[PDB]
Amino acid sequence: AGCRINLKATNNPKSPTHTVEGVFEAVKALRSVSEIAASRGKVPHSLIYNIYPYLEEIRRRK
Amino acid sequence: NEAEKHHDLHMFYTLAWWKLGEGIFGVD
Amino acid sequence: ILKKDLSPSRRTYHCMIFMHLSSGEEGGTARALRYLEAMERAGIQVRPSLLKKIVRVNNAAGYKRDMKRRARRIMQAREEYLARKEEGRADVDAEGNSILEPLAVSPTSTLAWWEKWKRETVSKHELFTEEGADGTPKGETFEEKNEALRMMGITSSFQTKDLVPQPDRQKL
Amino acid sequence: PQWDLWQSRPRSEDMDEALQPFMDMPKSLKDRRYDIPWWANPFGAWYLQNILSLELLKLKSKTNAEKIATYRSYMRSLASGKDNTMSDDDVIRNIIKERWKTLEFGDRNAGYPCTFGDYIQFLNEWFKSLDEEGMQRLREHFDRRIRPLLAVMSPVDILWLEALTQNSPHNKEQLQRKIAFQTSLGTPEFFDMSKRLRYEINEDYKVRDELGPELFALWSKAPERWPPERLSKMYGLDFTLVRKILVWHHFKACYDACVEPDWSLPKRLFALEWIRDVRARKHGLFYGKMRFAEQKITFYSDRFLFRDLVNRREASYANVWEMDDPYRFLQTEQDYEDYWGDNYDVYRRMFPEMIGRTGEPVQQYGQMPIWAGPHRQHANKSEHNWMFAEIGVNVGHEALKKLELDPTNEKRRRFVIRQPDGTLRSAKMSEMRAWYWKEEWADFRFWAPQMEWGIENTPSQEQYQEHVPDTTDADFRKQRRIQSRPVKWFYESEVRWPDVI
Amino acid sequence: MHPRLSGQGVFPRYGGGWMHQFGHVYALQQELLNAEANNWFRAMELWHTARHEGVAMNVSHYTNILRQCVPPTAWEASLMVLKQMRRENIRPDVVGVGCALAACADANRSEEVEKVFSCF
Amino acid sequence: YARGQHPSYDMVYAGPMPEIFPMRRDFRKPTRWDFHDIEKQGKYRTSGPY
Amino acid sequence: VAKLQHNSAPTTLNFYEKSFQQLSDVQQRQTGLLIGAAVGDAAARALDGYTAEEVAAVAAESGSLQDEDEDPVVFASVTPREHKSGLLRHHSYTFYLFSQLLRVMATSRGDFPVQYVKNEWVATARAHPDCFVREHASLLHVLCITMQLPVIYPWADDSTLREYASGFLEFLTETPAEQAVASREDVYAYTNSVLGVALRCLQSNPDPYRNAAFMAAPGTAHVFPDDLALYCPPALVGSSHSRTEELSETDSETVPLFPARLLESDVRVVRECLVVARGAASFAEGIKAAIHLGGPVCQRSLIVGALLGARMGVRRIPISWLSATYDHVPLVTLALQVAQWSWNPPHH
Repeated sequence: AGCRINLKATNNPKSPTHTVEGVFEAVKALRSVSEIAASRGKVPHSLIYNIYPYLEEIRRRK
Repeated sequence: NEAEKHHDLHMFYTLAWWKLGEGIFGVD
Repeated sequence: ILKKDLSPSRRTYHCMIFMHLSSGEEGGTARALRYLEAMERAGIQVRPSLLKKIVRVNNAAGYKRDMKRRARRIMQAREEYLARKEEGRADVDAEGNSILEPLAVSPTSTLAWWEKWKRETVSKHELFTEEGADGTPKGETFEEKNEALRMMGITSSFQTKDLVPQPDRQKL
Repeated sequence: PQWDLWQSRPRSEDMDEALQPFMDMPKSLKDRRYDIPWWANPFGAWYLQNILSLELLKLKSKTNAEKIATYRSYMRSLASGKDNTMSDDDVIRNIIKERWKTLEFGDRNAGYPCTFGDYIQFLNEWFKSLDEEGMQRLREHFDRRIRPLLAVMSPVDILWLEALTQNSPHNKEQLQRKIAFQTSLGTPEFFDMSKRLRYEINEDYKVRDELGPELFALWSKAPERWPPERLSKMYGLDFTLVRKILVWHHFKACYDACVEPDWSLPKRLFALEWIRDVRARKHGLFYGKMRFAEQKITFYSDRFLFRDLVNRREASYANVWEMDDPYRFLQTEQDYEDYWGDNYDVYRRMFPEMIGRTGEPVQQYGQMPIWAGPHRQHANKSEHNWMFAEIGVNVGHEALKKLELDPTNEKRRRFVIRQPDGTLRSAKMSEMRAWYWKEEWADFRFWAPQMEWGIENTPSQEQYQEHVPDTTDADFRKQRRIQSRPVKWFYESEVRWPDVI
Repeated sequence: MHPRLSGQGVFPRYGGGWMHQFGHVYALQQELLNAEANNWFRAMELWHTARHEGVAMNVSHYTNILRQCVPPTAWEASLMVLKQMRRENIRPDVVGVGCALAACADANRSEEVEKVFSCF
Repeated sequence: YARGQHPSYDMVYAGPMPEIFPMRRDFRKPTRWDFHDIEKQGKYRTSGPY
Repeated sequence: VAKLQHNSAPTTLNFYEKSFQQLSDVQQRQTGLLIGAAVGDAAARALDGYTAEEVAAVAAESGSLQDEDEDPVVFASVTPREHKSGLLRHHSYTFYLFSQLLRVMATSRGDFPVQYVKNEWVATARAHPDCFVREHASLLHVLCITMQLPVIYPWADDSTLREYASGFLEFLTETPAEQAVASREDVYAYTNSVLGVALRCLQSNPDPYRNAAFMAAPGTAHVFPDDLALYCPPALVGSSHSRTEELSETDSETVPLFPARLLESDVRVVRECLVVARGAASFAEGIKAAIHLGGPVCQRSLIVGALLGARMGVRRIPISWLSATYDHVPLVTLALQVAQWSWNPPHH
């Protein structure tokens, strides 16, 4: 993972509680690939892997 | 640099292993 | 396919492809790709699991392919050996100067024993006349291995497969 | 003459000590020591009297029955009539076991056979009398037997064993007085794990020193019939472990026969591993491993790449060895030794793919005539090889290295080498490839003659003739043919043989 | 008096694309698989050459050899080919076994026809 | 022939191993017999398998 | 393995000693045909024209062997009875034409018409008039010239090789005047049969002599060994009719002069060469046996050594003999060029 924190907009940038709260909120707002695939109706493995049969998964079922 | 001569391995033979191993020194 | 007019299942296609891939004969992967393209043009689903298993099975059957390829040259060498059978100064150099020679090794040394065993045992071409049933050299089975060791003058202590220590069972 | 354990060979005096206390023993007491036979020490005398004599009894002699009668009578007294049916060898083994167990260390003349200091001296001199093979066998015995006990026993147990060994009454009383020392002793239920640990260690050692000779014999007799892969498959062993065992057996045979080991064997059994792993390492620098040789597109991305890879894998060896087809260009033992010894690295880095050779044949050119005559014949000789390579608009393309170095190319890149004697020769394959950007990869699997043909692979003349090569349409081919063919006919102006009568 | 096809363009990509070290192998494969050949003696000689050279021969080469052997009614050559195929464990194609059967039958070798039919 | 780069995919890297530590940045060695110094000089992005 | 460096032993015994390893098996056989032909010709040049008893006398006279020198018959130091000027001192006129054809082939880089070498051959004939009449339109001469034609494409069948070599043989047997040389068809047929032998040697066929006897030209049973003559096809009724037409001339007073050596004698010599090559287990012993037979030892060796080279590659040719060959460097360079370009000709 890679994390970038910017607390310039805050009144007190030197706030460890602000830092930890921002990191935890960013983690909370994260969806897993399994959840994303379940919401879309797709196979989770056919979203991050470069296999040519996966090309059929991004078309419309006809 | 100095080669490890492993002389501490020989110190284990100075413990009378026949008391517990019942003559492990010989062929078995 | 032709007589009863049935559509083979994807499991049947997978079985045929895996059979041809596992078979070490020449053209096996060509026939496997023929089956795969038959699936593609007939609409049968092609799966990444199928592709991964195709790659893995081909890599595994590479061993059998290599064994058959070596068996061909083994048979050729045996024929050449039979044809040949049918047909039938240590310390001085070219100029004449005396040259150094290494001292004789200990006759009781295991290296000397190995050298004498290699020089005096039967040649590798007379261990087996007929080769294996399926394109592969004999000597993989324990019976053939024991026969070969006996012909070479060695009594195998591991007569059976179970008599091998099998270190993969170790838990500690 | 003949030196063995019974008659100890004379060793040098300046030899270092084996045990630690003898290293700190003062020099005066070292000089006080005598030169005596091994059995002159009381512990050696005890061993010879008790254990070695019973070991010798199994040999054919005349007093064997005389001693066996007494030992059998003692065994019958011990265990009524049950032990009458026990074999004589079993009786001897039981007596040896009992005498080993009943051994005690104390005052020499108070009943105890020998003292702890005498035992330490005997151990030190016995370790000194060992050669490299003796020390190796000692370490093997240690690993087989003592190491599991050490791994399963607590330091408190070790200290208790040390107290038992010294057999000091006051020290034993002091150690037994402590309550924590009493409670910290190990349990037999936990000590039973040492049996399984020792079994596993002995199983690995038995694998090594019993299946090494068999695998070595099979692979030395018929390496093509019994490759390491086949041996591992049939014996259930690890594929890497089989090769490791073979290498270890050969190297140990060379070392204990006092012969320079065949350094080519590890290369011949780990050719792929030798190229992949063996590297020169600088001091203080941490290194890494390249997961992939280059940045390429994976074969799963396209259906045609997948087919190409599976076909190439079919045509490729799973494990290439010394006797396989790609190594058939080493006709004689000189070629064999040259390829597999001290130059395998360069011989394998010369060309990535495995071909039926290592380079290209070198042919020498002809010198242009010099009208200056013998006034200038010397000028083309020097002290160095003058190497020239063509450059230009059509030459120097990295992406076209194969086609530019193809000898069957009419526009092949031109290399010349003037030797220090004036000879003009061509360049070797490595010399030609030195002018391009380096390629540092190798292929140990693909072998071209094993490619599929007929099924799914049939080059056609129709595809090549679709370009419609017509001599009447394009005449550059005729021009090149005219350039190549000789021109000496022009000075004669139908060719006919001379007529002489 | 030349190889049927030149190096550039015709050979498959996965095989390296005209590895010039194996031009003789390419020419030998073309000679083995040419469909205009009708000399069974040439077919057998080319098979021996390919076996010496280490060229991997699949069922197509044996079928071509049997097809060449059929017109001269070389039943013995067809039987030798079948024996070699069974020795090396290469399954004969239906066309190949038909060629062997026809070559044996045109020579009135009914016993050999029966044997081959019983085998396949 | 217009697919991918090379059909091998079984390449065994035979070159020097990368120096993880102390991870030098620039290697501008003045050479004497290097004919690719023009290509070697210059900033280049280091992104590969490694 | 290795020996202590002393007396400054040279690393390589010849320029191409380690270069011959850089060829495939078929390329090695291709180069071996030409190189063995050259080595045999150069080794038999010393005793050119000598008889069998003269060769035996030379061998008996040089009976002081020091256990390392070569056979006295091979590369003999006898005084020359010919004293040629610049090139035939080390080789023969037949090998001169052979070398010219080899150079033309190397510069052609594949198959080529005979017109590329017609002018060179006639220039050599004019330069050496005595040799031309001595060894023109003879079976041995034309065979030694055309032995190198199958090197162009070793996988070629008999029909293609014979069709390609017909153009060369026509000019080789073409008399300048209307002398009406007879048995041109016989010479063509015998040359084709021996070229089939050489082609099968290049292809490493099992028993190349037997299979070439099987597939030989009809009417050529007298050139193969008697144990293999049964497999040769019988004489053609067309050949018999041609013989009858030739006999119908009824002109005994007319005798051809260009074929100095009789066709039957040439067939006998070629038969002896074939039996020596078939029964030779090594190149050195084969060359020795070829030269011990006397007569045209140059052509005998040019055939036997070429067959041995085609059978067992370049590396079996003694490197000492190769270095002793006078023009070994250009011959080997041309052979390497031919072997490289035979597998991919620029024109097709």
